[PDB]
Amino acid sequence: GLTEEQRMMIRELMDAQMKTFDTTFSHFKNFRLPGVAAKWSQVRKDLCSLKVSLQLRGEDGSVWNYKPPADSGKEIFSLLPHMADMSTYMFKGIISFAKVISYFRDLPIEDQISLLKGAAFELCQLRFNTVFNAETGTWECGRLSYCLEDTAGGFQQLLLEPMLKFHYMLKKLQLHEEEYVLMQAISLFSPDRPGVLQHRVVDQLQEQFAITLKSYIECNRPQPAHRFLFLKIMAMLTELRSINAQHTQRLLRIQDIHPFATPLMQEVFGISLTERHKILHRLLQEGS
Amino acid sequence: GLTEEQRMMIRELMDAQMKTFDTTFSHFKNFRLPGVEAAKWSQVRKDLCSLKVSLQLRGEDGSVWNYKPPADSGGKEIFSLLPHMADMSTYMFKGIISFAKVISYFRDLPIEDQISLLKGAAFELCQLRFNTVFNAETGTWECGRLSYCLEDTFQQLLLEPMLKFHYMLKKLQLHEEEYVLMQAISLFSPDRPGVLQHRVVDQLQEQFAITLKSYIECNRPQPAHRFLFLKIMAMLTELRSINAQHTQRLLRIQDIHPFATPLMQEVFGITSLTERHKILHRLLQE
Ligand SMILES: CCC[C@H](CC)Oc1ccc(C(=O)OC)cc1NC(=O)c1nnn(-c2cc(OC)ccc2OC)c1C
Ligand SMILES: CCC[C@H](CC)Oc1ccc(C(=O)OC)cc1NC(=O)c1nnn(-c2cc(OC)ccc2OC)c1C
Repeated sequence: GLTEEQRMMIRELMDAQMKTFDTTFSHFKNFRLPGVAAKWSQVRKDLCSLKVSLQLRGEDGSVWNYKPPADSGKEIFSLLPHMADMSTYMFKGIISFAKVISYFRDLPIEDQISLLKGAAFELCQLRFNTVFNAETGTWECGRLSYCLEDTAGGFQQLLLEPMLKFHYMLKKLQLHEEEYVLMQAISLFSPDRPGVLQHRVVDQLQEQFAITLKSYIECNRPQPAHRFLFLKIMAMLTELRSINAQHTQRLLRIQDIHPFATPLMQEVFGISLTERHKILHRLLQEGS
Repeated sequence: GLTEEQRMMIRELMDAQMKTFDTTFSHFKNFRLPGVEAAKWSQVRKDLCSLKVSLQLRGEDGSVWNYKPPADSGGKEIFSLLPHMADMSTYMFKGIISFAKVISYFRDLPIEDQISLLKGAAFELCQLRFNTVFNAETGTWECGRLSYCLEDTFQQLLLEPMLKFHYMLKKLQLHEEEYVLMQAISLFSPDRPGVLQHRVVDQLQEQFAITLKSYIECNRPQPAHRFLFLKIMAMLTELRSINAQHTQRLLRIQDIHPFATPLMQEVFGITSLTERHKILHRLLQE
């Protein structure tokens, strides 16, 4: 059903995903852990929305479990250094993912920086959804797991958070690996990211990935449960871009109050294009 | 009531306990934590499995770290909590050494008898202090910010003599004065290995036991507590048996997997009485 170029396009994306996604997080080490005016009132309401407990299962069978403090002053920033290290590690895998794709490495190094800069959060969330357990509200990251804390309204209150609603909605679609990796490609090759110069070239690339996704779905999903699935996916990607803008502003408000971002994260935000992104520029020039 | 010599005897023991028992464990810091020949090994596995506890660490901000031990998979995994317990035992024993140094009857003994008594009573006095922070309802030793909770495997727990001791002793609901008198009777044991002033230590132990017996007769409703003193003495006899069983237990583990601190090494037979106990000798002369 798929064309030969579309089959090869899916094969390269799937191969890149396998080579660059550490699903067991076995190489995630040396991370930080919680030790053994209205800007504050605005910041406090953001962190509590996505409260998680941290669990670490050792290779021997032991389990360390961290329950966060129940308050809202600097105790709300206890897990941010760890989540920053976790986010940075996921982003380095995202950078490697883009470097393996032939359509990406042929772009100018400044556009490669701009595309990764604008899609860092989005591709991280797409990979996070593949390890999200919707029944337990837990992201299962190999030895580490992040379990959402219960609340009064239960499922109702937590779903008001658009980031959590995105993960539950996307998980309900029961996407295949091929559909996830095509979403990552469509988000990565966004022609309207700030700083992009080859707008038309990136725009032509994005359209071919979307056409391939539509063709893949029509060849492998006949059930009425998957009606309009391609348009649902494209709608989810538009929603994810909106969530990216809102959560980037949350982080900068928190970085204002309590600095926590890693040097690579600081490059992604605001905290010569190659001069302001020395780490990303180096990682893009290195091999894999 | 008590005689004047017996009332002052209890006052000195309570004074020593107050000054040397960190009941909140506020000064227990910088301890190690679990990170993130087959015949001798076969016995060691059966040794550690009986007393498995989860470690809970409460932070000043309200957060809680909890450690669940791994199940026996046949390796060095069953040694995960030994560095931490070695640090806890070392900290408790330094408080036990300071407790004995406050007692006038103990300072008047030769330094070699002081070493032998503390060496033989180290485990016993530590368990006696541990029982005062043991919550029998939850099976947890509450050590300030630290908690050690017995892992569910109750009738089966009572097969282990160490756990049966803490449940039975806690059920007696002893006073602070009765606990510290138990510590004195255990500390002044004349039949410890290496003791030379047998007659002097025996007479001291008898005076403490008579003081405890007289304290119970005067401060508790008779005849309801008619046999409480004999129950306490029976608990002390069982504790001496548990001490010998777990000393041999530690030696077997230390042989295949060294974990004991330098002060612990002096407590057991790990390598003149003062020459083989230079740390203990130093802590006693300071
Ligand atoms: C494995 C966890 C999955 C779950 C999915 C929602 O995630 C969390 C759960 C809980 C918390 C939390 O309890 O907070 C203390 C925070 C996050 N999530 C980020 O911490 C985070 N996710 N993405 N990014 C990010 C990364 C960037 O490039 C490196 C750029 C911008 C970013 O965000 C604006 C961050 C900091
Ligand atoms: C802190 C909670 C109290 C609880 C009471 C049973 O304690 C444990 C809980 C759990 C374990 C455990 O899960 O095992 C890895 C082990 C012990 N208990 C000792 O670790 C231990 N208690 N006393 N001593 C010791 C000390 C000596 O000098 C003071 C001399 C000899 C000793 O033993 C032969 C040790 C090593």
